[PDB]
Amino acid sequence: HMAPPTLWSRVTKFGSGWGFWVSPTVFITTTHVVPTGVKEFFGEPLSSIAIHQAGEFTQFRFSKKMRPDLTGMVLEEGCPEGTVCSVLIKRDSGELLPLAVRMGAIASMRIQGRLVHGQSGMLLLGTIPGDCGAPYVHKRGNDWVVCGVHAAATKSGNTVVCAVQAGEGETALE
Ligand SMILES: *[C@@H](O)[C@H](C[C@@H]1CCNC1=O)NC(=O)[C@H](CC1CCCCC1)NC(=O)OCc1ccccc1
Repeated sequence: HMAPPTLWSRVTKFGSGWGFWVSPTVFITTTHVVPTGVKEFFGEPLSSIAIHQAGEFTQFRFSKKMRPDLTGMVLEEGCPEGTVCSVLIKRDSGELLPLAVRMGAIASMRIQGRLVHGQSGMLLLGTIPGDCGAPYVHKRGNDWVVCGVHAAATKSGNTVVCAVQAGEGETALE
């Protein structure tokens, strides 16, 4: 499955990485790429934004329609073990680099000193500094679903981790 142009258009440069428009008002990204010391995002004052940060997963809900061209799409907390996702990496040059990843366990994992709630996966030509916040997506029927934002990798690059929304349940390690 190949992500269409509109789906790529949701991937937006942000801070030291990227984020993703889930709907006209909802933007998700990885916490550590979010700028600090600012009074606004995309021109909107912070007090006009509902900012939800759960570990390395950050969601913004803006008061005004920022991307009224977009339909809403489904955001889920990770995906079932074994699902092949696409990480929609945009590079600073403009290059698109969709990476196929077979997803693994949802867990709270220690990464660079902190506990991160996320899902690991095996890359199936990898991720680099600057790529964080890129969405992990997969196709369900005719529609695409987003389930995480890029957060980390191993030094070899073969394992990647996306941050996912907070939530415990019987398919995640706890
Ligand atoms: C996005 O900011 C990067 C993406 C990484 C860089 C290397 N390959 C990738 O996919 N993410 C990070 O650098 C991680 C940042 C941490 C994540 C947990 C919360 C605090 C910030 N760090 C990480 O991936 O470290 C592992 C590592 C990989 C390669 C070389 C050194 C360290």
